[PDB]
Amino acid sequence: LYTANDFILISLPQNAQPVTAPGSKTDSWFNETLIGGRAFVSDFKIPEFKIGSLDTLIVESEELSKVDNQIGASIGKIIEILQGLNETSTNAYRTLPINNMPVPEYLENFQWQTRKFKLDKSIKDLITLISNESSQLDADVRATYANYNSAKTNLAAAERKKTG
Amino acid sequence: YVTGVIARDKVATLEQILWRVLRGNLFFKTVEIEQPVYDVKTREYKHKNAFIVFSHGDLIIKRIRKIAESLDANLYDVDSSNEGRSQQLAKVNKNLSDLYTVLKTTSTTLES
Amino acid sequence: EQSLRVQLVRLAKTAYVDVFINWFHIKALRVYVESVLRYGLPPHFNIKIIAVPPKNLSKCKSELIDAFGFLGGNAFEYEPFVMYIINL
Amino acid sequence: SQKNGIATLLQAEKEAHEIVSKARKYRQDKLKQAKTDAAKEIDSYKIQKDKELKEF
Amino acid sequence: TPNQVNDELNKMQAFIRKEAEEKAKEIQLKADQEYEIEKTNIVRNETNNID
Repeated sequence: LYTANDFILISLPQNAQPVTAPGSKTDSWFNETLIGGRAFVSDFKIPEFKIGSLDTLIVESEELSKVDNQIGASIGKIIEILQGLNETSTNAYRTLPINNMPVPEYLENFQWQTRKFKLDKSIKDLITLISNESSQLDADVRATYANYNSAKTNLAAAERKKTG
Repeated sequence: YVTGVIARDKVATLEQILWRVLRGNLFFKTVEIEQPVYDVKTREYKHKNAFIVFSHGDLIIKRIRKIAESLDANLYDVDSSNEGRSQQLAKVNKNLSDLYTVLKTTSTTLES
Repeated sequence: EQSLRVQLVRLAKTAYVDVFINWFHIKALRVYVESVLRYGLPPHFNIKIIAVPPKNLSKCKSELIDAFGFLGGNAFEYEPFVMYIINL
Repeated sequence: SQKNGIATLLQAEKEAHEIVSKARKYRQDKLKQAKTDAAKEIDSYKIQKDKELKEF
Repeated sequence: TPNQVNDELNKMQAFIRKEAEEKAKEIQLKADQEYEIEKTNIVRNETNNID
C-alpha cells in the first residue's frame, strides 16, 4: 500500500539523456535511478491543443499555477473536513479511493483529459472550465461546512436543554 | 524588442530572473557602460550596463518592461534601423550640446 | 445533525474525490504548459508518473537535480527540470 | 555566436511577422475577390433577367 | 553555453513561426468561410435585386 508515500511528477524531452548515468536509455536510466531510489513510474500525458502565443502561453501558465494552488487548497480543506467527520480512517490523505480505485491506481492513468474534459479549445478555456468546476466543488464543501455548523449549534442547544 | 541601461552589478540578476519568470527563450545582449554614471536615486557614480533584449508577444514584452522598471532600470526607444538610430543620436547630441552651453552659462552666472 | 453527519458527509466525500480528479487533471494541464514553455516546440515531451517511496523523496529530488542537465538560465525559486511538481 | 544568434533571431521574427501579414492580406484578398468574381455572375444573372423581361 | 543559447534561439524562432502559422491558418479558415459568404451576399444583393 504505502498510501502516505509522496508524489512528484516530472517530464522531459524525448531527446533527453540524463548525465547522472550517461549512456543509459532514457526510460532505462529513469528506472535505474528509480531503482536507485527504489521507485517506480509510468508514462501519463495527453497532447493539449494549446498553440497560443508565447505571451499567451506564459499568462496561461501563471493562471494554471494559481488554479492548481487553489485546487490543492480546496482538496486539503475537503480532506480536513472529512477527517473531522471521522471519515479519513486509514490516513488523512489517499485513504478514500477515487473512481473505484485507490490513489496510486488512479495515478497510474491520466486519460481523464477526454470526453467530459476534452473541450478541444485553447488551454485558457479548459483552465476556466476546470476553475469553475473547482469553484462549484468548493461551494458544495462550504455548504457542507455550513450544515455541520448548524448541526453543531443544534447539538449545543440540545446540551444546554439537557445541561442539568 | 526592448533597450535600456542598468547598473552592471544587477545585470546578471536581471538576466537570471528574466530567464526564470519567463520560462520561454529570449535574446539578451547586455553590454557594460564605458564609464560610470552618477545615479539619480543613489547619488553616486556607479557602473552601468546595457539591457538590450528581444522577445515575441506583446504581453511578454510588457511584463519584461515592468520587470526591468522594477529594478530601477531606465529604458529608451532605441531605433532598430541604422538611419533612424543615427538621426536620433544626432538629435540627442545637438540637444546635449545646447544643454551643455546653457548649463555652463547658468553655472557661471550662479558662481559669479 | 443526522443529515449533516451522514448525507452531507457522503456528498462531501464524493465532492472531495471529484476535486482530487479535477486537481490531477489541472496539474497535468500545468505540466503540459510548462513542458511547452520550458522545453521547446514541437511537442514531443515524455511525462513520468509521480510514484515514489514514502522515505525516498529527498533522494529522488537529489537524483532529479543531478539529472537536470538543461535549463541553464538559472544560476550556473523553480526547479530547472523540464517539468517538476511534487504532490501530496 | 551570441550576437549572430540575436541578429538571426531578430531577422527570423521580422520574416515571420511579414509572412503572417502577407498570409492575412492574401486571405482578405481572396475573400474580397470571391464576391468580386461572383459580381460578374450577378451581372450575368441581371442580363438574363433583362432578357427574360424583353422576351415577356 | 553556446549550445544552450543556440537551442533557445531556435526554440524562440520556432515558436514565432508556429504563432505566425496559427494566425495564417485562422486567416485561411476565415477566408474559406468568407469566400462563400461574400459570394452568396453579392449574389443576393445584386442578382436577387435585379430579379
